[PDB]
Amino acid sequence: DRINTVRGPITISEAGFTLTHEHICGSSAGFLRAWPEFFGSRKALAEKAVRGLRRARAAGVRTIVDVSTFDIGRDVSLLAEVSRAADVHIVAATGLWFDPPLSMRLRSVEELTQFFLREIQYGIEDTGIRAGIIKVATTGKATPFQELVLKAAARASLATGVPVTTHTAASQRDGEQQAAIFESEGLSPSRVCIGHSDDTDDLSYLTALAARGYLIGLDHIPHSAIGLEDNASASALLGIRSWQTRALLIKALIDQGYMKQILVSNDWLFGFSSYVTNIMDVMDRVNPDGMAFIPLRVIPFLREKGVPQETLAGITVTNPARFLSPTLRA
Amino acid sequence: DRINTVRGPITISEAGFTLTHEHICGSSAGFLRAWPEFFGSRKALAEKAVRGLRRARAAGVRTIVDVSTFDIGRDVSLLAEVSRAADVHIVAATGLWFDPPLSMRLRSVEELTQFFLREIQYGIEDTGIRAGIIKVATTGKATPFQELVLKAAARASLATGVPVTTHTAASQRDGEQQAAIFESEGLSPSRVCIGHSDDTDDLSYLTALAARGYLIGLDHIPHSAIGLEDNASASALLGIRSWQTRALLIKALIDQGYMKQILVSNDWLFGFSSYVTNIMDVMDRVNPDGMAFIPLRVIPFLREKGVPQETLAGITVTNPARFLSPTLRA
Ligand SMILES: CCOP(=O)(O)OCC
Ligand SMILES: [Co+2]
Ligand SMILES: [Co+2]
Ligand SMILES: [Co+2]
Ligand SMILES: [Co+2]
Repeated sequence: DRINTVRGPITISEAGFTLTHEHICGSSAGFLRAWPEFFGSRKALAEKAVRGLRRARAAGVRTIVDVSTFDIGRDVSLLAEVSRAADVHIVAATGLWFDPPLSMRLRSVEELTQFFLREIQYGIEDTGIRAGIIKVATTGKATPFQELVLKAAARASLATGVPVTTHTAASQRDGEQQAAIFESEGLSPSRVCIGHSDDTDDLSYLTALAARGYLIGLDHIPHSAIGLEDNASASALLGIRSWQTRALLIKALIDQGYMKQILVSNDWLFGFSSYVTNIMDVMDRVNPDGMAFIPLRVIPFLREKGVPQETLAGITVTNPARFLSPTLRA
Repeated sequence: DRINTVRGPITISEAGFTLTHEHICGSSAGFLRAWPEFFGSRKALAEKAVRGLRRARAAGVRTIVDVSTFDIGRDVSLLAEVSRAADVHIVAATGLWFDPPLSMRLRSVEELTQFFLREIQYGIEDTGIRAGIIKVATTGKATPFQELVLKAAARASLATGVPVTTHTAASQRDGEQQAAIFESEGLSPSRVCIGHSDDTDDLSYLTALAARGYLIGLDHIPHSAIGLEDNASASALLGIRSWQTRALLIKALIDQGYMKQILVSNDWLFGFSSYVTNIMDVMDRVNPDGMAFIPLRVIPFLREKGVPQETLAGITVTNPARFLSPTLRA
């Protein structure tokens, strides 16, 4: 009946319009505190995030789920600061992405389970802020270590009711193996969002996962290098499919009958240090609306394509609350 | 020039008997703060380190150089805390070891130079604690990223007079390529310690570097898996060359006239999370003396082998002060 945020528990009603895959800052463990000048300053970064979150809020957003893990350099104290300043709820994450350091990579499934449970049940670092989601990642067939991460994630989720959300390379159809591993632990698909799923045009891959009860994370909508195709790093990260093509997968799934399984987001950030130095600026050039891109551009676009506003509210308000509210079987 | 410690700059007169390659805790960036329980608790880790440092102090040690980098999960606040409690000087390090996260590995040589310079000239994180040494690493032929790090280290050293110290795969003679890259940047060898050099039996290789002006880091002396050879993880880490064999390399270098080029250490730690879970316990079982192993075991061993106390004081006191005191040519 409550969802953990960086400012404490909130009710389902309070969550309102929720972006389910976002980042305050995409970085690495310890990096923001060691090298804040990378971002101009910590103060500059915070101010940029507050401005963006306020614009998102003005456009209707009430909550974001920051899926930054330990190895994305999640700094929950920065999350609490910007959540307060912008008056937008922020759900923090545990789990591991695809940059774990040796102190993580050398750990067993039982140890990883203890760590994910600590961040959910006890708190992150010494902040007392508890995670409300578990983030995991594969990029192709899981490595032995990623299998342990996925199993530990399933176990943390089975012990707490907190859902799991994933990074995929969708072109690799990663969600199928992720699903196999999750189900081998007995995790309910209702507690799992297969992320970056808008990276594929293969609808049957998505419908087949949806038919099994998985949530489908269409969270990369504004990610496009259209207009800057000769920028190799940007093209590699963002792809060359338009935002409109990605958004139309939302309508496709609705039409098939899976509106209840759909989660949408921007996968935006306000700082970004794990890639080429100025990738944040290039991204801002692509999508000046930032996290307001979903409410400001995607929802009117889908309404124009005939999707009722009520279906869109179901997707952006009802689905996220059902997903996040702790349970073993939603 | 004054030597930066975690309690502020000290004079050469103050350094005393110095261990030039040690760790309070070998971990990963952000790890200690995210998962202190891995070490029992932060409090427990600190207590263990204070006990250890006090044992070292009682055996004659006055200063250690903690060569833990950002990616070894260096926590200078912990270093400051135990330095004060044990009244042993601690010199902190900048540079990068073998586990840089993406936010570091994506960086240019100029960017890395700026980061190393920040940690030397400005301070580490927001603590104001300034590094007194730069740590780098190769394991065999340098990776392209490692080439950048060594060049950036050379440049930071050339701007500050703070010396560079290295990890090597000694049996592969990594020191020769490191030397080549350092000299291609114009770095004086008198500002460079080639570490883990007691890992090799090749005295030709060691004396050729020493004659060129390099410091030779015989810093692994108590590292040995003798008595636990069937422990694959410990054997891989510690090797099976005896401590006596390593120590006799000190005498060998002395006997060939290179006493001024020698720096000796334990490469000990009070915490260890980047390997198998209980490796610290296994290590403590190998060497209950911890950082006191050099003064209590090695010095008397060498005395018995005929090395005069005065040569040993030159190695353990005179050499480290000359190495550490900032200069572009020692
Ligand atoms: C953090 C440990 O670093 P190392 O000295 O390379 O290995 C120590 C056993
Ligand atoms: Co991702
Ligand atoms: Co993301
Ligand atoms: Co080393
Ligand atoms: Co070391």
